[PDB]
Amino acid sequence: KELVLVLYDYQEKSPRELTVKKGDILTLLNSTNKDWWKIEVNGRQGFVPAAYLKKLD
Repeated sequence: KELVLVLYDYQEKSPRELTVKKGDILTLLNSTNKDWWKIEVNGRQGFVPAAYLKKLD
């Protein structure tokens, strides 16, 4: 799976969003929307704004 780094803490604001912490490593599920990426971590799947994320590497 493609690894993604979380740059900054993100707090979920809607039911399909994931709360993530700076430094977390997530798996990328879908990046076809440039603004909101679907990611997976700890058996959960959801969305985080792409501005908080960087593909490794």
